Formats: sequence, structure tokens, C-alpha cells
Amino acid sequence: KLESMVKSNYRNGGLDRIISKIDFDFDLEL
Amino acid sequence: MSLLDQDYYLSALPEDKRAELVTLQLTIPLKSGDEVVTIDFNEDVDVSQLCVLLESENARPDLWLSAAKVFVSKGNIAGSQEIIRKALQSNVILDSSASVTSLFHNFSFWLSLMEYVSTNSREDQFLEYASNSLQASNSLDSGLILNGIGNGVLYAKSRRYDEALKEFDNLLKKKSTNILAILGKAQILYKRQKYSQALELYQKALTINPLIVPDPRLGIGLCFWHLNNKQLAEQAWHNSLKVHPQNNLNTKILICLAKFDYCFNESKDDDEFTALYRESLEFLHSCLKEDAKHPLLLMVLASYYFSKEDYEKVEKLCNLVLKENSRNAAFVSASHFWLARVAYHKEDYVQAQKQFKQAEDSQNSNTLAKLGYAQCLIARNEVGDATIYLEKFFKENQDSKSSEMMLLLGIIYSQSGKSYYKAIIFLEKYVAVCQEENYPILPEAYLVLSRVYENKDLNVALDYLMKANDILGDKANVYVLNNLGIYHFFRNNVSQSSDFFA
Amino acid sequence: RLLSALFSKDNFRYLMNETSDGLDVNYLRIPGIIENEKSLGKLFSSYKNLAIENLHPDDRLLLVDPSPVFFLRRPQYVSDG
Repeated sequence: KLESMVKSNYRNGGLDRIISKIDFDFDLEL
Repeated sequence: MSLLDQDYYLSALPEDKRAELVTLQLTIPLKSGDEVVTIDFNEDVDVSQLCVLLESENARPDLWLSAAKVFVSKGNIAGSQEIIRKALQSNVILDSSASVTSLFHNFSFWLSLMEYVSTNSREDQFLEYASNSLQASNSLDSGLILNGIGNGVLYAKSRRYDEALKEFDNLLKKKSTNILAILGKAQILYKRQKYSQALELYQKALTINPLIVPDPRLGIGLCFWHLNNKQLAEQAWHNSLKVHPQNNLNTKILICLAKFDYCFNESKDDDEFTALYRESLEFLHSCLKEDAKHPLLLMVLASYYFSKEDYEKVEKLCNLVLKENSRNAAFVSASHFWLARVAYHKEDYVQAQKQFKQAEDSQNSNTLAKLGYAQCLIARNEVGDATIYLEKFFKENQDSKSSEMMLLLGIIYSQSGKSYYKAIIFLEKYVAVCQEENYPILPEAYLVLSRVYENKDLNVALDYLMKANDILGDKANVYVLNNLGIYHFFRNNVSQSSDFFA
Repeated sequence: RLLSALFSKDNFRYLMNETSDGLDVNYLRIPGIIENEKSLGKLFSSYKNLAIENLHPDDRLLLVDPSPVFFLRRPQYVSDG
């Protein structure tokens, strides 16, 4: 069932939303 | 088990090679006789004073060149060049044979090579300086194999790979135990994309010398990446970092890239994807706390910040990288691609298409830039122009596994209608690639295939429609059910047609 | 999102070309190869005492072909008796 379990939003195309749901603060120079 | 570290191969080697080879104190006999002076390189050693003292005492050239090597380790390339020049001015080298002068000329050659490497600029000037020093060394002493190695490296830097390969063949004729010859041959083979042939040389060099710089395990990991065994690549890179914990941030960068790839292609669930992605981000940031201006790290972070809708900072990082690393065309291509991606939200179709074209021209290996170029052509309603570009790319890259490109080709040909056969081929290829990649097959490709097969095979069209309906599950629409019912009606499946109509 | 999926498929494939900085070879990098003029030969002959056995087991695991069998002898010329 791992073949079907791996199919999720990022494979469906919702990867960008997932990254948006992951918040992190960097020490950006710019 | 036995700990895998630098100390492991230290203890493997005899104590003669353990402590003496890493001494930070240099013993210099004085001209007065038995008197000697010991100067520790841990302290701030002045180049001028040390050279003056060495000239006054007329010490052996080994001490001069060892001090030059240590100052190279200190990064004092100018100081090492001064040491070499004043050694050439010293009485010992003037009274020694031409072999010592040739060795110091080759040391100056290595100094020019390091000066070019540490800056990646002024390549012609430093190459000419190194060539003059190496030619002087060869004239003074042509029997030194180090002169041949320098000649091969000069050929490699000027991309004269055939001459360097001939030089390494001559070195192999001289002796097969030359580690530097193996490393140079493997580097050339990798430059010639002979990943496996360079891999055997990498393994042989690693077996001969596990403590050799440059690290063979970097090339072994690159080969494993080329051979898809990236897990062994990461393990070897971890072992290298254990052996080389300093001045080897590139290994950490490769490890972070491998972790990101594993997160992208292996995460079985959204929560696992989030955990792996955040761990990779934290590791990348920890590496960034050492170097905050590395262009590749900024380019990698640009993807995350574009996904975070931080397009302004993406533009800032892209422009900064373009200003710093304009020499590297791949970074220019990546920055142009990211600028086009940002402008896509702004829908600057002309500007985004121009940026995609510039990205392609900078680095032709960027398939994503060409795909964005085709997408921008579609955006500008350039159906024929996009079709011609896509046909050119496919015919030039028939072996490329661009599944989305083939899906777009099939959709375009289905819209055209007359090219249904290419549409079928491309959609089947997309289906096969997705099945091999364990990625969700788009039911739209199935609908297009069924529409095409309506005029060829009702059976295959009905089968594809059933597959699309199974993929949709609860996402079944009225048109799909109506077409299934009509298919069963044409198949005289009265019960199934009635059920689909209901 | 189609281009995002394409990026995820590609990831950072063609960005490893610059990471070849480890391929460059310089003589001065090794600490003990230069301390004597013949330290190169000494270090080349310093590892003759070592072999595959002296390699770390994990590093031996890194040696993967891209065990002896009892019935394959190594040829001889004088035999015995």
C-alpha cells in the first residue's frame, strides 16, 4: 500500500502549498 | 567496531608518518654551525624576516619549500611566492644543481595554480605565469615527473585533454603507483563524462591512499549519483567529512542536496515530507552560518522562498548571484529561470519568455527553462510557435524523459487532430514514465486518449475511460459517466449503460 | 504547479557541475608529501605496508563492484614432489 500511500498533495501538485505551511526564519543578508 | 576517523588511518600508518608530516614547527640550522632555530607556524610567522634568516643561515631548500607549503596552508599565496623568489635569490639554490631550481619553479607553478583556483579569475595571466615557471623547470630538469604532471594539469585547464591523457599514459608507463596521475586521469575522464572509468581510478586511489587530498570519495559519490546509488554516495561523503571536517563545505552542500532529493522523491506522506524538508532547511542554514554568500546556497534557497511567495528576495538573491558569479553560466541560467518564474505570476509573458530564452542560452542543460519557454509561448497564444519549438526539442532530445513535455505534445496534437498518432505515442510514453516513477497519472491524458481512440478503437477508449474513472473515484463527472454509458450502449451492454446513465 | 513538479523531478541535477571543485588536484595540499624532496616516494612507499585489509570496514563497503572460491587455484610452474 506504500505505492498508493506515497501519492499525496506534493505529487498531485500541492507541493508549493506544503512549503508555504512550513515556516522557518533565516539570517538573510538580502 | 573500529572508529572511522582521521585517527584510524593515522594509527594505520607508522608513527613516522603521523607526527612528522603534520609538524607545525620547522627546525632551521644556523650558519654559525651546530646552532639551530625552531619556529612554530602556529604563531604569526613573518615571511620577510623568516626568508632573511633562512638566507643568512643558508638552510637546506627543503626547509624553504616546507615553509612555503605551510604558508600555502595559511593561505599566504603571496607570502609563499615571496619565499620561492627569495629562495631563488638565496646562495643555496644558486650553488645547488638545476634540479632544485626546477623544483622551486614547479612550486611557483603550483602557487599560480592555487592563486587562480582561490579566485576563479584572471585565468589567462596566472596560466601564463604557471606555464613560464613550468617551462623553466622542465628546461632546468626535464627528468622530474612532477613537470609532466604540471604539463598535464596545464593541458586540462586549457582543455587539451588528449595531451594530458598522453602525459598520464607516460606516467603510468613510468610507474602505476602514482596517485596524482590516477587523480588527474580520473578528473579528465569525469570531464569527458567517463563516470565509470573515472570511478575505477577513484576506487584505486582511495585504496592506495585514504588520506589523499583531493578526496577521491567526492568523485566516488558523484559516480554513485551517476549510477543512482546515492545512498552509498551520502555514506562516503559522511566518511569523507569525518576524515576531512575542515575546508570541505562542498561535501555538506552535496549532502544537503541529496537529502532534498530524497525528501522530494521518497516522502510517503505530507507530514514526513514536512519533517524531511525542514530538517534539510535546518542543515542548510547551519552550513550557511559558516558561509552566507555562497552562490549555490542562495540559488537553492531561492526555490524555497519562491515557494514561500517571497519573490522580491528571490530577485535580490538572483541579482546578487548574477553579479558575483557571472562567469558560471549555470548560475546565470538558474537566476534567469527564477526571474521568469517570478514574472509568471506577474504574467510578463514577453519578459518571462525572454528570461527563459536567456536561461537556455546560458546553460543548454536546463530543460526546465525550455519548458517554461514553451509554456510562455502557450501563454502568448503561440500555438504553432510552441508546437515547432516542442518538435525541435523532442527531435533533438528523443531520449529525454520529460513526461510533461510529452503530455503537452499529446494535448497539442489532439487539438490539431490530424496528428493523433503522435498524440497516442506521447500520451503512452507519459503514462509509462509516470508508472515507472510512481506518480499520479493525470486522467486528462486518459480522456484525450479515449477521444482519439473514439475513431480508432472503442474498446481501448472505453478501457482508458474506465481507468480515468477509477483514478477519479468520487471525482467522476457527468461527461465521463455519459460517455461510459454511450460506450456500453454501443457495446450493447444494456445493464451497464443503464447503470452509467443513472 | 506543472513547472514546480518538473523542478521536483529535476531537483538539482545540472547544478552539480560547479560542485566539481573537489576534482582539482594540487601537490601542496598533502601535508607530508613535500617535507622532503623524496617524501613523495616515501608516502607512495608508506602505503605499501597497508593494503585492502588495513582499510576501514565501512570504507571497504564503499568498494562496490560496478570472495575467493576453493576450486580456483593460482597457477604454478615448479609444482612439488
